[PDB]
Amino acid sequence: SYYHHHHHHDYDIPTSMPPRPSSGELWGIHLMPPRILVECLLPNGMIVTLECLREATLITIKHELFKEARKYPLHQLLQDESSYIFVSVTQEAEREEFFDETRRLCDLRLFQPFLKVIEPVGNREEKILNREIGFAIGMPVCEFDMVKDPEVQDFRRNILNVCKEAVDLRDLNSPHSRAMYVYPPNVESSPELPKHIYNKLDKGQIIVVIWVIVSPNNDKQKYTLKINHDCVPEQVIAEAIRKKTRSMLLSSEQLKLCVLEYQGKYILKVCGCDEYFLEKYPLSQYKYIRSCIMLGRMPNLMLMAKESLYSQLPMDCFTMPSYSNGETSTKSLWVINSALRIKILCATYVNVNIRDIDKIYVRTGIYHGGEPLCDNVNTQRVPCSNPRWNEWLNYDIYIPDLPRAARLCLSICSVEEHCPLAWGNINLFDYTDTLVSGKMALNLWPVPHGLEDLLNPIGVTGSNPNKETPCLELEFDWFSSVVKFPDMSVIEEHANWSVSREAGFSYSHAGLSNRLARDNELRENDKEQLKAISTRDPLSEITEQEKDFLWSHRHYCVTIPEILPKLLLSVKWNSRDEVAQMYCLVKDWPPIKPEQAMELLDCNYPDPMVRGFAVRCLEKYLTDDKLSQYLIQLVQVLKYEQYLDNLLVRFLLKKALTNQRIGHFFFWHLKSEMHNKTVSQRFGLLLESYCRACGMYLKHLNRQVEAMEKLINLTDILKQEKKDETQKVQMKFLVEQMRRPDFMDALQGFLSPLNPAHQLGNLRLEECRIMSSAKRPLWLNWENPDIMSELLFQNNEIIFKNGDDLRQDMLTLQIIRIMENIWQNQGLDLRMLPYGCLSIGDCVGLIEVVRNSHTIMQIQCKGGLKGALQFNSHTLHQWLKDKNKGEIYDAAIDLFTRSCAGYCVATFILGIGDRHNSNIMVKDDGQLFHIDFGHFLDHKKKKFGYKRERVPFVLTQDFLIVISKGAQECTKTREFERFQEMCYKAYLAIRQHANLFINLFSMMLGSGMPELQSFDDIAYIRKTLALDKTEQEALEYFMKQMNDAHHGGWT
Amino acid sequence: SLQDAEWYWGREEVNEKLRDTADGTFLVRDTKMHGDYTLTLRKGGNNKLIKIFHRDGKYGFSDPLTFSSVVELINHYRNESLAQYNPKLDVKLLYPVSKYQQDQVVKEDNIEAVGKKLHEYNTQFQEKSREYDRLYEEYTRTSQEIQMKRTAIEAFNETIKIFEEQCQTQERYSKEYIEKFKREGNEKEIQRIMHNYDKLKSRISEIIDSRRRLEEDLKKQAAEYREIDKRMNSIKPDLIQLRKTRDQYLMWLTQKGVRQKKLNEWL
Ligand SMILES: Cc1cc2cc([N+](=O)[O-])ccc2[nH]1
Ligand SMILES: Cc1ccnc(N)c1[N+](=O)[O-]
Ligand SMILES: [Cl-]
Repeated sequence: SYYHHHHHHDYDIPTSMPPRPSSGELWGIHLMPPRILVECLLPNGMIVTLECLREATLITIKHELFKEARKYPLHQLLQDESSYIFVSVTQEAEREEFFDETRRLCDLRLFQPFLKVIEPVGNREEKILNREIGFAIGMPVCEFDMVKDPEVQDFRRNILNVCKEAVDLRDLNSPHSRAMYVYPPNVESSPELPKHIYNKLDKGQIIVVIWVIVSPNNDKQKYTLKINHDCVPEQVIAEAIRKKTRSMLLSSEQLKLCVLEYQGKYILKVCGCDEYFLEKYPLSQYKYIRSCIMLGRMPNLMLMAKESLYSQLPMDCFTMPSYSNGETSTKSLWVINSALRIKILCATYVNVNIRDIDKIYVRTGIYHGGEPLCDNVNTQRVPCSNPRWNEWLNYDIYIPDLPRAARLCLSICSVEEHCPLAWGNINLFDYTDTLVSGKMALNLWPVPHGLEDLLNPIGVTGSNPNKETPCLELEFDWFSSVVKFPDMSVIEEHANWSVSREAGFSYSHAGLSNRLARDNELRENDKEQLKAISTRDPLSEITEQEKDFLWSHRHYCVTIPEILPKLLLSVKWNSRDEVAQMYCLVKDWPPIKPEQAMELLDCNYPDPMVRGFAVRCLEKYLTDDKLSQYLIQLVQVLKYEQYLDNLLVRFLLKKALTNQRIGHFFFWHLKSEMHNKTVSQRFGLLLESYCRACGMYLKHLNRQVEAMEKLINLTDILKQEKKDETQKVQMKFLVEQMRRPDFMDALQGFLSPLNPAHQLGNLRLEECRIMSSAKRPLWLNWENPDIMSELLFQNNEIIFKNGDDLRQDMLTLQIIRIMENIWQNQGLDLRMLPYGCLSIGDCVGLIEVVRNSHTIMQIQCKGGLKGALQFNSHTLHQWLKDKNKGEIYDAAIDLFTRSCAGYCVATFILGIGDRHNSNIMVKDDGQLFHIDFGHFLDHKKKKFGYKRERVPFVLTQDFLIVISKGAQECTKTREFERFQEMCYKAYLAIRQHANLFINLFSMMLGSGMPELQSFDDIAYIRKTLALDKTEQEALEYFMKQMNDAHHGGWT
Repeated sequence: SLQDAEWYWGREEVNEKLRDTADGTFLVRDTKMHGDYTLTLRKGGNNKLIKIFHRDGKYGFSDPLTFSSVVELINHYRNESLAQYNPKLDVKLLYPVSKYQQDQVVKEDNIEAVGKKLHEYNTQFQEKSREYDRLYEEYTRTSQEIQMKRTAIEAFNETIKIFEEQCQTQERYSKEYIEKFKREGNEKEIQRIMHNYDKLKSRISEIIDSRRRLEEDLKKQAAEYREIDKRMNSIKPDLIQLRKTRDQYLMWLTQKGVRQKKLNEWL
């Protein structure tokens, strides 16, 4: 009766956590057997299978093998064991000589359990610590040596320029400048203090605490100052010593003379983590301090002897590696007198249902981001079967009009039954500036999730490396000579000509789409329209009228630097006449602010000259602070560079090698995307550079990498073979495994990748556990091994997650963090908690634990009375009161109300996954913050969607009650008037910065996040910020949008 | 008429109606202190926006103003190209695709039962997008598992090389120690050397048989890899049309009765 007795005949009942797989410890298997047989191959030709413990060091195995070989024949033909080194084939297929004989049999990544014995060939043992490098990278360095392609090999040789220059800036005024590399000063960009931070002082004073140690260790001494906020480390170091060394036996004169000898022997640590105050900066500028002010804490710094610090840094000692345009006056591009034509030939491997699909063809187009001519296909020949067209396609653009950054985008399709099978793009010029001519073999990529479009030009330039995929080969016209792109020298003349040329035209002519009467005077109404355009965001697409308008006024546009992005998108990249002129404007256009100049490194600006300008903008303005904030966007935006070797890559590489905080994250983001073949080689090459030149940090990174591999294995066993076991049984497995000595070794002494300031010491195992999620995240706990553990945090905990794909979270938390800054530094205190996140792999990562915070759900479980009936709206408030009592209470609501206001506005603007009791968290102190963001820009709107403009944070009663102390009819207090006024002021504050937020999302299109496949994904943020309106409308828009989710409140 | 006008609607949702149409498709849009209307012409997967200015009666792009209405200006350019006004626009306003989507949708004027179809098609769609997604994971898992096999084979082959060398390595040092002396040990010595050598080659034999057995699984994997792609590309074209009908149905409704909020139960 329920189903109309309609049977589903197909259906048969027989027949979370998804990103697998990999293997770990031996070829077949995740975890090598605890006792194991290993074939030891000797020089004499004997094999002696040796039973070994899983965990045994190679010294042990060698030592025992040369005992056990005695009992086999030919023992007289062996040397002393000391004249031998183990070698074997690893899972990466390379024969690795095993120099570090302390390494354990499980930790070798052996392919088969066997070991060959040899006297060590390659007399520079030192040199063959590229094993260090390739371990850090995750592919062996020798895998590059064998790459044919000369761009690759040229990258490797030429990038060393950058490395050597950075190493020089380190050992310049060493040891100080070395210490400066390792422990850069962690400070805010501005020294100016917001008015709300200042007002937490006594007209600019802070109580501080300087700690000290004298003998032997184990006794420390407070020296509790009350210095000016804007005084500097040196001044604070003095006052600490002054008060330390005042006495009844010391005159005042005698004191100053003991202070001067003492003062410069010390530098300021932070108690509890490896931060240090190493340059003239207002104390208030250092991030630690400014937190201590906001959190109502008394800074705990340590006076540390410079020589005990300079004890702790060893030399980086940079080594140039083993790896240390010739034709003639070749033909200029502008001499070639023909249109472009491109010979298609044959696809080979096209996988299509011939029953389903009629006929298939190659689509093509020339592009520059958007396209220099009519797109064309070829005829629908050899409908499927063995698809073969031996056509020439003919493109209406003269070969001289091809701009330097020009690229062919092609795609095999099916037939209005139009449908892309594969795709691939090619740079029309090579890295040496040489117009591509002859035969090409291009292996194609498969069409991604969202891309219904036929052709895909934003996708990466180059072939697919996966051999077994549609290889569509082809041929380019050959002009009896290698054609090159004209020099700048040449281009400057042709521009100067086109300029002079432009002056003597008739006015009769100057009435068609350019120049005009204006001349050097212009019009005021014109000048009014130009800054009006300029202020528009990047996604408010410009009309042909405005393009021609902007292009004519290109010379005035130099007065308004910030217009450049708009102007460049007005240039007709097909009229080389135009482009040559734009090359001259850009040559010495005024530099612009980095937040603006980043737009010029997205996909829509692929020209070298433009992107150089953009790097020049950064080189000038962008601080080590602001680089480190925007670093994900800058590493990502490398995917849109044409060649391996370029100015942006040389910028970042140098920053990385100059400042080890950047270096640290610069590694991990590259290493993170290593699995993804669109970037495997590029980023590997680059990581090789970094790793070769970063000094000792390689060895530190190598421990972090070793630790993450151990954790990836552990969870991978737990997720595949210990599924369908009890938490109970699983935990017995986890603790057992963690106690083995190879884990104890590999997981205990290292730096947190979430933040390498924190050390991770011994791991307290009693507090380690598998969380309850199906993905089997590990909750890991380490003892902070600092001298002052106690003063900061005694235990350190971070969550490792084997499923999931953190990089959406990673970005939204990064976005949040920027909104907080935008707000706070513009004087308004909304307290967001951008809890740390870091992806290290293919759906793998680390999430900062926030101690003393609970999901609303937990609040309501712990406040739910007697027999399970209904939860109380007040429990939140009742639970919060129980924590905060007295004058403390009033500030705990202010906090809730401030943090709730910001998290309302950010959430609504970003459209993050719907908020509900199990993903909203409140702390003991009363601060609110969201976790588990899901998909950001309303990516569940692919299913229906359409102008939904959703409210994800919908303040239930629960929230409202707390906001208005305890009133009934909460929506009516002044407590809530204020809250709304926070929300409106914050909503508008982000609206004035929406250029950035667009550009930040624009830079992220590079990554393969399904939430960001193309610019209209990003365009949701326009509606929600309401950028096509006035701000007053936008306010009312927001109020409207806010009103209808709560049904009453907002006017 | 000028409110109806087929192509007249009156930014994002323009681009979504323009998405995946051919070279020549168009429509018109509406700050007023900017201009009045906006022609949005599509050319080779890209959207060309052309400004419509209104002052003393005339409606135009710039100079050639004598067209007394909005509909006057568009019919003129449906027949003709745009190059005579502004150079690099030698493409017409060919496809005025803005039918109010009564072309099919079973011509259903039911209102309610058109909405039932919208659920039906959107369930088929949402089902289909999972199948597409499911298969894309299989594809990319398989691409990986394959190359891991390809690497494993090289490792196997390299392992074999070290063992092929080892059986050869002993021949040299063993058959020096057969001929010198010979009576010393003799069968005692050479047997227990012959044993070691007999282990060594049958081991190689196993190893090689281990590699082969991988390779046969590689072809079977590589075969299935093709079968996934094969069926991805079967599902792809239905998925676009099933999607396209579900836009036109949802549009046909949001012509007459606005009911933007009523939709979410079906969808
Ligand atoms: C994962 C990551 C955490 C983080 C923290 C800061 N910071 O607030 O200093 C700057 C950049 C960062 N990247
Ligand atoms: C913004 C936008 C929208 C549609 N097609 C385009 N080519 C485009 N664009 O030029 O980045
Ligand atoms: Cl958390």
